[PDB]
Amino acid sequence: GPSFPEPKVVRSQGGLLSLKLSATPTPLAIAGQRATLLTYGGSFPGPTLRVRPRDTVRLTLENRLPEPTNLHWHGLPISPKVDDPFLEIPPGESWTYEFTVPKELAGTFWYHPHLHGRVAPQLFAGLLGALVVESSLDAIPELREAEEHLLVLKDLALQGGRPAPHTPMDWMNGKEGDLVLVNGALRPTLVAQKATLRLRLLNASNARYYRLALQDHPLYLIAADGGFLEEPLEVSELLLAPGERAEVLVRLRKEGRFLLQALPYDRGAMGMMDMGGMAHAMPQGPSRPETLLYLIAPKNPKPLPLPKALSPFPTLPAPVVTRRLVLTEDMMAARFFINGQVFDHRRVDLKGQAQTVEVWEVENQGDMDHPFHLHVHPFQVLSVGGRPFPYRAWKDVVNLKAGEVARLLVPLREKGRTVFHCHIVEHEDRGMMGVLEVG
Ligand SMILES: [Cu+2]
Ligand SMILES: [Cu+2]
Ligand SMILES: [Cu+2]
Ligand code: NA
Repeated sequence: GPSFPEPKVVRSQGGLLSLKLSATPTPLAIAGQRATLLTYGGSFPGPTLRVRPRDTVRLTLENRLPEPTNLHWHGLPISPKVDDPFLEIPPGESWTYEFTVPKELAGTFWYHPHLHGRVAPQLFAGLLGALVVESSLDAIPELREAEEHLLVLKDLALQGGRPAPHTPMDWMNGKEGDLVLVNGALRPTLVAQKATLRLRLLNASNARYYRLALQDHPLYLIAADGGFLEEPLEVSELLLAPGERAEVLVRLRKEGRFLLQALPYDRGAMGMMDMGGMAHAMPQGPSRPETLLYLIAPKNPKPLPLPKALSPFPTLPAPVVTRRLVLTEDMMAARFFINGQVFDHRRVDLKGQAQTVEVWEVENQGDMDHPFHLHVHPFQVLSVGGRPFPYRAWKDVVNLKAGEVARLLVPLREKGRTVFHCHIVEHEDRGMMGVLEVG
């Protein structure tokens, strides 16, 4: 096959993407070993769905797992009556998701299970895939002529040819695996044919963070989770928390091999130690550095000029309310709270009004990083930890280090009941989720 593995793409046809996926245990070859994973479409990752604004999506999910499941269309601003976090598809049953892609939308999104209490093992076992919304901006020459690749970053651990089970410490920290894969492959080689690469990046891991850096090169950020920036932003490294997406341009500077690495990063994961009295909790400290892939630059590379503008960010109405959400932890219980409460699917936590703008102040009073996600309503990050954000773009996940406050601008779009939660999905399963009702 091609030196660089990427998931199969399914494209809409005549404005319609109509597909039947099955969620099923699947024998496959992965990282040089035979394993049984849970997959959509028979592959890991699942197929990449590629659509345009205003296309109709008709996706019938058949559940061939021994447990109930459902789909979350992560990042898409569609109705919570379609992207329904309370829906359960029993084993052997099917459900069809049908929606129109919003007109003012572009970027990389993804789909994965969202059935409260079962997300972490189902996501860890391989149930995820990407969705790309192609834009008219892809036709400007500085992007059209770049070589485009999707990179799904997902780690895994195998025990007896199956995904390793969760331990108690996994429920507290979030499970990380020792196989750190790109598109399901272990350290693939990307042989570039053009000097400018456009890389869509997706962190589909349960809990692992990727502090991304390409040897000898900066990255040019052009899209965040849910849309383009206003103009490219040069960065020396890019931290991708669970659930986050980015699109970056790489401008290859000379011939050679360059490693794309996940540099050491300390997210506050905890271990246990016994030195006399105790046992007591002790920080795991920073992650070990990982090589994600090998990037081979072509001969005599002469990258294109960067685009000078991308997409103007909309002028939002003045906000009508300020909310304050506080995140806290009980690590030894592996219990996680928002404003002192655990999730309850019958309780509405916040009531807002559609087509108004709200300011959400989300405060991490724990010691771990927590990546906060809101369904249905993408947001603009104004500041995090008191530092103003360096760009304007739609996001739907924002990472908060211990102690930090993020200030968001949240336009409320579709009416209905939806959720917000930590995207360390073990923490959501263990209660760090609440209910927003928009009317
Ligand atoms: Cu998600
Ligand atoms: Cu969390
Ligand atoms: Cu969710
Ligand atoms: Na299948």
